Amino acid sequence: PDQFRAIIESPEGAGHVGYQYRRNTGSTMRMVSDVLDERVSLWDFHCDPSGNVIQPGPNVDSRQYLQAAIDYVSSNGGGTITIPAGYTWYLGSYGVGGIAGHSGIIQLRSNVNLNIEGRIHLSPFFDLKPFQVFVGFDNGDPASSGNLENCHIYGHGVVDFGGYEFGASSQLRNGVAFGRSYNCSVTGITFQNGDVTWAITLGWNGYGSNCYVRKCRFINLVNSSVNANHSTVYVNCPYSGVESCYFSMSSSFARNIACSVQLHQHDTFYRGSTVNGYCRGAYVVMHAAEAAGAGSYAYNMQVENNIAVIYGQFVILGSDVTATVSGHLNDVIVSGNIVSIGERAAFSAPFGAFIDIGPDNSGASNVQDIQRVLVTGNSFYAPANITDSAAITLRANLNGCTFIANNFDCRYMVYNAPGTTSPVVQNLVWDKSNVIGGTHANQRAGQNLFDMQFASVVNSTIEVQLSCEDLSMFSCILFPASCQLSYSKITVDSAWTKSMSNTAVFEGNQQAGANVYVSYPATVNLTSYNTQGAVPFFSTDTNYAWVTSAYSLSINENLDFSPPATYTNKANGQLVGVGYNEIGGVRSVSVRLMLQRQV
Amino acid sequence: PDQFRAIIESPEGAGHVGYQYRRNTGSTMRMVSDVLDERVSLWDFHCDPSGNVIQPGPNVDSRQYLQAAIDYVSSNGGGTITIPAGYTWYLGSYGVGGIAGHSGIIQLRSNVNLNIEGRIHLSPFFDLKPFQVFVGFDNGDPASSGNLENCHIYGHGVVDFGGYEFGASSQLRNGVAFGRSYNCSVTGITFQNGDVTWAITLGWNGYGSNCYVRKCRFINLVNSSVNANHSTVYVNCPYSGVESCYFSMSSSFARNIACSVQLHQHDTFYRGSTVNGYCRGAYVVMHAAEAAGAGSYAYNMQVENNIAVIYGQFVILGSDVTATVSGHLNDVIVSGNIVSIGERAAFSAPFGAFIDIGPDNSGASNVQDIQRVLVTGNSFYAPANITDSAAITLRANLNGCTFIANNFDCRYMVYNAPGTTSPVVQNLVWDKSNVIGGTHANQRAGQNLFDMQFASVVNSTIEVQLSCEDLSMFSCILFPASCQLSYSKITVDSAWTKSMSNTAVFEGNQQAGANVYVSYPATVNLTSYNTQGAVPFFSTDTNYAWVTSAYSLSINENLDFSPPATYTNKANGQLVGVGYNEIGGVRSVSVRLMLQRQV
Amino acid sequence: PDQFRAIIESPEGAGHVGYQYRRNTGSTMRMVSDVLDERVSLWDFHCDPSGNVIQPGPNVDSRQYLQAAIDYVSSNGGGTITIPAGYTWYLGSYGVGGIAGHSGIIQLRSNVNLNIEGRIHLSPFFDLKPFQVFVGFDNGDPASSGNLENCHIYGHGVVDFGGYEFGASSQLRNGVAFGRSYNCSVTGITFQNGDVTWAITLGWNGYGSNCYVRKCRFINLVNSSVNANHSTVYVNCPYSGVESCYFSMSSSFARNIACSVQLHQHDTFYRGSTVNGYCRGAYVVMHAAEAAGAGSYAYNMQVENNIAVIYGQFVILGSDVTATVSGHLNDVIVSGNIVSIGERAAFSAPFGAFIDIGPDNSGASNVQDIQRVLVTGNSFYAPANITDSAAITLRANLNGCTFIANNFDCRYMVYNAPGTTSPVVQNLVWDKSNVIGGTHANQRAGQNLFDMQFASVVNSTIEVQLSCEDLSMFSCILFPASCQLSYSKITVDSAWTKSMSNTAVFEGNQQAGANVYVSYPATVNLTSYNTQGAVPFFSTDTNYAWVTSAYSLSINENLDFSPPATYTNKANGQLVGVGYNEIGGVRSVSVRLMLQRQV
Ligand code: NA
Ligand code: NA
Ligand code: NA
Repeated sequence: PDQFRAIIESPEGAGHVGYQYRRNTGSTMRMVSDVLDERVSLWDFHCDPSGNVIQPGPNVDSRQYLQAAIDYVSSNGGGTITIPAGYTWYLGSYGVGGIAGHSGIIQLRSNVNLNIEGRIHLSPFFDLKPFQVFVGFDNGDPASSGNLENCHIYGHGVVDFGGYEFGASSQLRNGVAFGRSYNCSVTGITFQNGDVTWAITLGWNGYGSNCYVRKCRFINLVNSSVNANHSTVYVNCPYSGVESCYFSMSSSFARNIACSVQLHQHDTFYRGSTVNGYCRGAYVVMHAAEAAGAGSYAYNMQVENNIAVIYGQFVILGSDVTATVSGHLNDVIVSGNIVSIGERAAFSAPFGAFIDIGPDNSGASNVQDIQRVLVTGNSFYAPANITDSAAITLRANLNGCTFIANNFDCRYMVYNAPGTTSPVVQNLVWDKSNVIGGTHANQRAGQNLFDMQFASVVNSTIEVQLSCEDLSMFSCILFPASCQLSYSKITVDSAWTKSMSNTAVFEGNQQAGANVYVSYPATVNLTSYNTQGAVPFFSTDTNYAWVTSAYSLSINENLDFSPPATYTNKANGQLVGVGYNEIGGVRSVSVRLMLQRQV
Repeated sequence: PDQFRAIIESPEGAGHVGYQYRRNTGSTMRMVSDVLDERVSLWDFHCDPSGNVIQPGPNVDSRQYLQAAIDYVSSNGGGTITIPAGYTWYLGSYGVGGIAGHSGIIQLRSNVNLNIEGRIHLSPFFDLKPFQVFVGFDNGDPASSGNLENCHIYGHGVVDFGGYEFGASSQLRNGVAFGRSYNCSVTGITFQNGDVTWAITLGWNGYGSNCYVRKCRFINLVNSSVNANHSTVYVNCPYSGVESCYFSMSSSFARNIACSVQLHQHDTFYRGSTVNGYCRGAYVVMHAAEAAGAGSYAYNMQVENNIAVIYGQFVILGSDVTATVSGHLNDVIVSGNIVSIGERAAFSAPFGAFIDIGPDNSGASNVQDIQRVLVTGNSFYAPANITDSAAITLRANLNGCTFIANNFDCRYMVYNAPGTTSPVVQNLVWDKSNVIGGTHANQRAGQNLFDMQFASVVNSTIEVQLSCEDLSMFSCILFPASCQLSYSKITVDSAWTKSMSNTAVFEGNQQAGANVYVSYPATVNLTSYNTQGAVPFFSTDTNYAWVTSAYSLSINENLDFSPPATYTNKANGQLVGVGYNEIGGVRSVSVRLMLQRQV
Repeated sequence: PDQFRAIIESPEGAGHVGYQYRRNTGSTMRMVSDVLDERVSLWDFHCDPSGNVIQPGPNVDSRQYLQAAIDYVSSNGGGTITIPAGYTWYLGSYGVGGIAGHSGIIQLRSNVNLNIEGRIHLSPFFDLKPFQVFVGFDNGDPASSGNLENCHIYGHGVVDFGGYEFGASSQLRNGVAFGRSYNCSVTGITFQNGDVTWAITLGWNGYGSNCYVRKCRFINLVNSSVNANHSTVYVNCPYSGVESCYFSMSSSFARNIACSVQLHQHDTFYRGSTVNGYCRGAYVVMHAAEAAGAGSYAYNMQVENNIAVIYGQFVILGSDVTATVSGHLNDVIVSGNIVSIGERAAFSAPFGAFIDIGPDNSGASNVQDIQRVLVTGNSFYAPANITDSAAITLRANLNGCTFIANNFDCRYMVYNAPGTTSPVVQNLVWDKSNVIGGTHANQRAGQNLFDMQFASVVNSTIEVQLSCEDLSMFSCILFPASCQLSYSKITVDSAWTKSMSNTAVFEGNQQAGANVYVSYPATVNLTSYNTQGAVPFFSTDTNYAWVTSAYSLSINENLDFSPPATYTNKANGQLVGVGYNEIGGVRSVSVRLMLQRQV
């Protein structure tokens, strides 16, 4: 009797009060403690050394308590700890042990999920300092770390970096560094209000699998000039990806340094997301120095169905090499994305592009092995004032990239700056189904729509089709004499081109090559013999040794004669056709022709 | 001893029974009440004034109890109330205060989520009456309402409107009216069995953000002739959207009035959903009178990867103006959708269309500013009997819309009714990669496949390519004399067209314009001079002053002569070519030619 | 006093300890038991006949306990049973009653969800035996079974089939057989480590609705030679689908027998998933013997945005018939998928294909009714050594299929083995926007890129466009004399084709048909008359009665004359053109021409 009150008021008391589910005679006879033991919260470990519960807050470092929770539940084979709603839980110190090396705060462990319903906020302790809030490595050296398996973070809660700036550019900052991560995920969480390098990294140098980020929000995660670089999510293990996320920045600096996602390993995806205020949408890249876990090929890379306002490049391709590994990038699809360059002055941020073939980090452009890339069904728009805007900026070696059924409304279709890199290009394919918009019409004085500033182009197709007039452009497509061209097909549709002085320009007359197939409009002057009847007409210039046929794009205003409808050429480089003189006399005309070579 | 039994049986008793998580010496020493206080249900507030629990049911209005729950949890900084499974909770009265003005039942509040596992059902009180079940405004005037933040509704439960009809057309009915809503969502819920205006509205006139509807079901939400209009989900704040939802109607009235989604603000999306039995798939629209919260441009509008059986129009574009605001719609992508018009009699429901450029609500067609729209990679099908079916019904001013790589199998490709609106059209682009199906072949007597009933067309491309014969159609494309045409490209591929009397028709000979680029097949009669040898042939008609070249689409059955392969023209409007007379004599032939102008 | 201790220690004790939510004076006065009664776990039913809790494990069959849980909660109108984390719950026996007939273990019931957080593992009892772990039928005969409604399985847990092989090929094995299933779903679960037929089947012969599988993982679910066939998920009710799943196999046998998904009913989808190591991506099929629940048409079938490495066919189409039902398949879209055939020897697994039109299960190829299929915006790749690789293997009757804007890099574009089936083909459309890759260049000796081994082709379009040279191929497109051709358009673009001996081959001269529209390059020898001036040239061969026009694809090396630019024909089958002799004399030349017929 007397001792019973004692048990009950004691910590063992719920262990002495019996329960049976809904008075069901078949249900287990248990104690209240057992049913309470089926869930677990931060409250169960957020206490002083006497077991008295401590209230979280500005002046309480909840780090050790959350760590004890994770360590204990890890002890029992796993489960899910709730971080309670209606409370803000401040972290005010570094973790210890193997996460020491990673500037860790909290160590994640296998099979221990966190359901974050409340808010987690970083304390001023962390101002001007590196940090990585959650860390799945168990060792300061990642090569010697064990794995993190079956760890899920989710809920409706928030993680907040307290608005503190970086202290030096050299510092790193992360939200969730899963480590060598297998079956791990972040779902539903808001990450906000910081200056960090990443919010989440999945995998480490290819080690890991089936990691995902889904329905999270990323807001204002760069805020100072000191921050050297940002990629919100870093997918660095295969069979992993990001979907249905929302990414937003408002800092000027973000527009210069910040990317939403990097995909660095095979079978990874970025889908169904919305981006605003970033410099870059996605890096898709095989880095040789991150190839230890999952081979040296990144393949099956998908970027689909995203919405974006960016200030530089939507999708950046790349590959590179190290002393002993060579990186390859192949089998990539980019489709269904709708993307625009936001309002900004020309040249005020990295050069705007839907696709960029970037050089490596040291800036080498002759190490890349990028091929079998499919860009299809996307739309891109840049405002008319943005000189530095392009469907593709092709700044490094390219072994293939195929464009079909896109809509591009910007300054250049193909661009590379002259006298910079001289890319070697193979298997660039620009199908005629790509629609070229008109927003930059009349803006293109001194400029070439496809400006082919390359070392050489082979096995490529450029099928230019305009949709409106732009008589300001210097040419539709220009190849400088420095660029070799062979086994390629280059064509300009005559629509909207009749008043153009130059349609296709080959500055080293490269269209003469044995295996070059071209067609484009030009104005030609002809003069006939004086014979009544069937009568030949010849070009006055001799620039046409390469032409296999030509046909009229002009009406004939004359009654007493007609020039030929079609032409071929002669050894001396003249065009020749058979027209008709109703009445005799030497004729002289200027006609618009479609010139054709092997097509 | 004596008093102890008293405490324990009392409401404070669980506050006196100690608990420690799994007898762990490091875990907090708590009371049972504390752990029970970590969750909260309707059961905790569904009681009489004495604290005795009340059973929900047909004759119990659970409204006040749920409201007390929400108000209390709101009190503590938020959390999640469970609406328990295995029970139906009837609502039988209006809410009070600021939701009064919105016909509100339950008021939502910030950070208070509802996990709906059971069923919520409307009582007969609400028959023939307006209602809005859940309401995030705090004020009857929305302009003076505060915000709703971080409010999520989810679970496997059901909301049921009890099958009651509208009382008058003027009435409104909604399920979740989030109000000025920021980070709010509805996930997993079934909405069923009613006659309402919307099931869910996100945002209010552009105020709000990051609102979503995901994996919900909408079933039989229109059922009477009195219901004036329905849109199941109304996205009226940016960075918001609908995905992976299911929408179904079985009412005849739904096929005339009901739309699945309206997107009314920037950066919004509708994806991965299935629709059946509706009139309309989606409205995508900038309404000037809903532009107070997020500017006057709707841009970054995405409709992707949906499945639909509808009776009218899949995607409706629009923009309009008010005295002081002008609405603009730009940067829209519609792709990957597979859509069909369900079995119905011709003209039995609003005119079937994949895309409709609709006039404003007053029916004005000269106020719209719609451009940079990309329609790609969709398929559309209407059954052969449905005269009123079209890839695009272009009923109002259009400043651009680009079609690429679609498959359209219906009655018209481009349509507008004659002598209705006279749209001004710019930058309409119909790429040759659009495939035209054959289901309506032989159904097109007296009809034009592309029936261009416009005030004028500029900077547009129509590249017609058939895939099968339809000799019933009057023409492939017809421009009435009333329609101006300039700086456009119009072409008809000869495949399947050889037996066509008319391919392209220009009723005011608009193909003669300086900047009009065309090509299409026609039959022409020619007669030659009698000269042996090289000999000219001339058209007997003089309708060809506009032709720059023509070429044969016919074989030559003759041995003693051949007509020219290619033709040009003369000032008098004749065609002329140089053929060959092996033996002399005047020749006369009818040939099928490809006529070409500046192409 | 004395009796009170008794109550409290007893199973009714929590029913005597009072609780009030957060000491709120307005909250219900309840007992602890009531709040505990709001959740329910396996622990509440995993006891001996005395109510003592039993620990799960290798030597404990948890089947009867889980079944009692489900039966009881079913009793109360539904709810969610947690299968606890940190524990493995072994199943060691068959269920009884109506699931007896289906080799059932656990019977599912309506409104009873399972939240699987721990692991469920099959005991050795099941080695070499059939089994179906979860079963929604209530009757051994499915035609007499009731329905399963509102049943959801989800969590972060695992289902594991213990690695046991099939005992005989005739046996069936499943994970979740939902039965006649309406609003049922599987979310988040890993299925692993077995030898089964399916992991999940939704619906039964068209009965059921709104069933989905989302974010699940399927790993190593085939492991022996005895397993006759595998499809991981079997969607057999409408308005149902699979998304964002991960499928992986490592068994050799899987590459020969295993498919990731079959869609067998209308309005079903397969999206956003990743596949590795399987033979097949998806079957999309109307089976007449599975048409009792939802009609005989499968329509609105979507396969979108998936990533795959497979060894046979990505998407298999089919339809078939029974004595009294005829199956139809129409309105299908396949887009945005990126797919490759994994490294393997040629012919080492079923013939690699992006699309396969397969014959029925008995192998009949004349029963199918497949039409309105849209394949767009996909990429496909097979390694260069894989002879047996194709964009489409067209092995049975086809009533339509449309390809647009794809990238195909494999051995064949269109293929069927000769002297096997002789498919009747209608409305096959291969748009010019399809890009043909170069990986198999130089591998195609004795082979035809489009090898049209059909009974007949009508209303079809093949627009061949190469992107690089392959002079190893016998032809770009070949029609054997056995194949009829009519009302079709067949064309070969001259780019990369100038050195080809054969471009298009018609072995029964089928290009002569009245309604056949073609164009392709050929080399032709001509000789002229000796006349000075305008002078005709004629082909030495008489194979050209069908040509309507031709034009030069060669330059003219000569000065004293030029051959005609364009040609027509004569009754005797010669080509004839008018060229020019500056100086007289008989000329003789070999030119590359574009031959054209009615285009
Ligand atoms: Na060079
Ligand atoms: Na007009
Ligand atoms: Na035949």
